[PDB]
Amino acid sequence: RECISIHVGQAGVQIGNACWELYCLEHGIQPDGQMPSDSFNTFFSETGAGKHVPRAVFVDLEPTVIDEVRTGTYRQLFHPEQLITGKEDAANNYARGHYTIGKEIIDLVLDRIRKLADQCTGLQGFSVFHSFGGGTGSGFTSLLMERLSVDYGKKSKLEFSIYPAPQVSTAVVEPYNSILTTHTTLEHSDCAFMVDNEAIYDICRRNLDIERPTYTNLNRLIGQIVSSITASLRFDGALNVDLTEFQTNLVPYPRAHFPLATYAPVISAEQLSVAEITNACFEPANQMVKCDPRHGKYMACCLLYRGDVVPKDVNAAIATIKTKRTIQFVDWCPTGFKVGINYEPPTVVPGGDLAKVQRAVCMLSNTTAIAEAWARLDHKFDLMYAKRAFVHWYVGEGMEEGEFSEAREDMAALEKDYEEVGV
Amino acid sequence: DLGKKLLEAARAGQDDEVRILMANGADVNATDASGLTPLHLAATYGHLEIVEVLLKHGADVNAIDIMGSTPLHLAALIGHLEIVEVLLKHGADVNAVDTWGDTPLHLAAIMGHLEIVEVLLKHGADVNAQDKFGKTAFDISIDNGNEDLAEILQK
Amino acid sequence: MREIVHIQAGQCGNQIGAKFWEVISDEHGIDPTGSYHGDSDLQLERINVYYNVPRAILVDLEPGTMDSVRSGPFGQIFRPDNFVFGQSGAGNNWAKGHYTEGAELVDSVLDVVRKESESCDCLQGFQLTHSLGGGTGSGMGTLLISKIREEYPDRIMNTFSVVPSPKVSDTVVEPYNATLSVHQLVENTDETYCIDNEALYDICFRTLKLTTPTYGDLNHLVSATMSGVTTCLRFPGQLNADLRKLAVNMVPFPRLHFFMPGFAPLTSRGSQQYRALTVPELTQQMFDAKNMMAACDPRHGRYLTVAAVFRGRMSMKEVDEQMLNVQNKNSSYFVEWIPNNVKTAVCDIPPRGLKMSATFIGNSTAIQELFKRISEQFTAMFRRKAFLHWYTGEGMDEMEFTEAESNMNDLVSEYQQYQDATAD
Ligand SMILES: Nc1nc2c(ncn2[C@@H]2O[C@H](COP(=O)(O)OP(=O)(O)OP(=O)(O)O)[C@@H](O)[C@H]2O)c(=O)[nH]1
Ligand SMILES: Nc1nc2c(ncn2[C@@H]2O[C@H](COP(=O)(O)OP(=O)(O)O)[C@@H](O)[C@H]2O)c(=O)[nH]1
Ligand SMILES: [Mg+2]
Ligand SMILES: [Mg+2]
Repeated sequence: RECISIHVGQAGVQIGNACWELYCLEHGIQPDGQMPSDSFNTFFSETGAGKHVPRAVFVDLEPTVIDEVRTGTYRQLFHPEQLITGKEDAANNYARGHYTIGKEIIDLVLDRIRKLADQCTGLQGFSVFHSFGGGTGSGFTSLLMERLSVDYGKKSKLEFSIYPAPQVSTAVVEPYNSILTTHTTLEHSDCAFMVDNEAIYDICRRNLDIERPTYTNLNRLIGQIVSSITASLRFDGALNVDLTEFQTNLVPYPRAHFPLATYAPVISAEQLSVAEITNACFEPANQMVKCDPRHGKYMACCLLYRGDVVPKDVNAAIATIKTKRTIQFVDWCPTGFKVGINYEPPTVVPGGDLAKVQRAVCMLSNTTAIAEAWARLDHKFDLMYAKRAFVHWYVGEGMEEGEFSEAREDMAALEKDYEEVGV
Repeated sequence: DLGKKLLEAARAGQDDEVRILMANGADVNATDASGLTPLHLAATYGHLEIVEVLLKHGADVNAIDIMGSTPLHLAALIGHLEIVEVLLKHGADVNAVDTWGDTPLHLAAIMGHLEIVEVLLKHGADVNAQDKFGKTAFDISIDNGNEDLAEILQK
Repeated sequence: MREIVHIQAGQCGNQIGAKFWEVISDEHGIDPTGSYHGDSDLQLERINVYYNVPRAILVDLEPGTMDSVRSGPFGQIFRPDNFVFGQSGAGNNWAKGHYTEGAELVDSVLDVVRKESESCDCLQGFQLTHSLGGGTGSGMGTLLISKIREEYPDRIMNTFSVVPSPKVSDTVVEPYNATLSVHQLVENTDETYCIDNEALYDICFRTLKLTTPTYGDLNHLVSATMSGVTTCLRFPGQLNADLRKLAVNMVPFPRLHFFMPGFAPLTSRGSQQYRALTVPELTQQMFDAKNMMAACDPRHGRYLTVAAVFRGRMSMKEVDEQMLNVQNKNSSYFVEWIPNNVKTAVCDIPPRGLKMSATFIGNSTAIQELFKRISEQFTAMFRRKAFLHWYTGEGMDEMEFTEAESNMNDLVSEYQQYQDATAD
């Protein structure tokens, strides 16, 4: 019944905090772990003393970020053995995350995962949170995913990748790191939700009304949308009740397993209808990955409503969009939109710039227009690899230069795989 | 893969698990390794309710496999009179030939399914159809001393 | 990636070195006795980087320099053991610093380096200040670097090397010494800030209108630059946080790691700055070649990578806008095949005596101009074979000069290649 979450690099770790902050508010769980109040034990385990502990591992090749976890609001929530830190970071280098530094700590990390999996009876699989451009996030994750495909091979693994964006980008080589992990993590991931930090930036500047967002701003918005996807697993809905169903509903091709997530509504803290929010799911401005689905074919599409929702309003709003817009599907797909509803209201953080809304929706749709995002990375990659720029850093940390090309071909092949489906 | 679960379901005969798999959009005309559709498997192992469900959701009644076996071939071989009549009602090819040159009438005659022989005949089965060796269903009744089948073949 | 071990070698090394410790001790709120009298946590957040008391080793063959440091303002704070000094001086002979006399002492220095590294939670790398036209700072410094490089290959090597210019010393052997030293730095250091005395004089003379600049005047510009480039390292911040990440986003090709630093606004020694600059004004001290600490014209080449550090309270929105502006309004000057090669970071704590400031670290191919000047002076000297008996007598071979000459010219050619490169 149980799902294990893993957080790799600052991105994973800090988005993790935002998600487990938000999970504990949605489940009425206290910062100390207590609860004055099952479906939610998919994510949490239980102590003999009435304390509810997350089924989570935090990993970073450097203390600073995870140190703030275990001296913060939720320091008591996690067991200290779950929070793992090295000393030398990967320094924005996939090679160090995967080869040089990652091998020094991979075994300790896999060991601490076994301790959480041993507590579980019918383990489903893994949720994995990590950046693309980060050295740890790219290199170590891809390594950990390889090794989880051995030590737990017969079960699911889901990604929550943070797609890079120059507005918050810390490194020049982030295209490299993105391509390198996506190549080596392609075969080992069953489904993967990309999060373009540019879209999250754009959304927070427009709909949250912030001049220069911070990471807290972006992570909170992101955690809201992650909660919307994992709500089906935490409250026992009708749709997407276990990790296999994500692949069944959204993945009709092992490789092409990258859904576009769209979330409405994002209301500043300074109500809409069911129809209004469902139209916003087909507005590009509210997507998590910047692309144009109008330029692409849908392989599948799920709608996860939560809150004050009448099942008939949904069917009206669906028929509205199925008639009054031209959402092109592939011919070999069930042309019907899958739906599920969870009547509990979207929780926000007390203090949050995001307002409590009466109802909300998160549309998960495996459109071929998301290939546009791969094209933007591949292009940036090509410019730098044309001059072998920054390549010596990678090659000097245990990586063969060939691996660059093998990865790029796998990304070129993936761009062809998206094309042939959509023609 | 939902097309492989539907193949397994139609074979093992889990009527509910066929309906469920079809409710998630499973491929009704999915082939296994040797080209066998779920209709092949349901008609082989005598699962009448699954046969009628697949036919009503757009299964190719005349789908062949790697050996040219139609569902009517396999139903008449195993001796499923109920399914033979359902297949014919959905426009099955009574005189389909397979890689060995046999028609459904050949297989029902060899296995002694006299009631199915009579049904096939009344739907215009070709008594003069020959197999590879050159033998008709009537030749099979003569060569195998089967006077009950010889009589039903000339009725 | 926490602690940094600092080294200063030779006269110049300990001069701009001590000046650097003066500047960042104030900024972090440390007095000469070594006690915190600040009033902010953003000051002691990453004090562990440069301090324990400085993590600084002082080196010179010239024993007099010992006292010039301790008799300075913050001279009391440095650990007595970390002073390592020879009996005689090198006398502008790179060979004496690298092979003979400087080599005799280098072991004693490595013993102290080891001692300071031994008690580090997690070392980042090293930081050496020195001049290149000297005998000790160049010859023994480069020998120290290699000796550390091989004893600590898992660490960064970061130098603040100052280039000789006839405008500051008429010694003609400096082209030899600096050429030999550049032949070392291109092979032995991950990143090197090129401090050009030619440019320091031209700034004190022409922009600051001082008819006779002293070392102190040139050293003021340097110490302020160093605190600027080390702002990311010393205060909390997302971007260019540690030495390795910096070099990762600054150095695309291992040999081309010579940064052209420059910062703004340019102030005199303790002058009054009534009018504080605006964000667009600071931003327009980047291409402004009168703010470069290296005597090169960024207009004459192309930027491979750029790091901008804005210090003070100001609009992060406006800085982003101005930087995004100045990049695309001069798009032909930034290399196209490295996307998002310019990176900007802000620190709220301004430098001493200024309300706002901005430092501009750039890997510009124009730096080839600097290496051109050194090589032409080297070749003019070397073709007449002047003063070679100094170096050869100390065990050097005439061949070495040819190799260093050729190797610097390869370094110039490489910069010229990537300048003329195209994305197409
Ligand atoms: N949305 C979001 N993005 C983040 C967050 N933290 C980092 N990022 C992005 O992730 C990318 C890589 O940074 P990190 O994840 O911190 O790198 P890392 O995984 O720690 O790897 P190393 O630091 O190199 O060892 C950058 O482009 C950041 O923009 C976060 O909390 N939220
Ligand atoms: N900017 C600056 N340059 C110096 C200083 N002292 C010496 N130099 C330069 O360094 C070179 C002389 O080397 P020096 O460091 O004095 O010799 P060393 O003691 O053997 O290392 C010449 O190019 C001088 O112009 C100083 O205090 N500041
Ligand atoms: Mg990190
Ligand atoms: Mg001296």
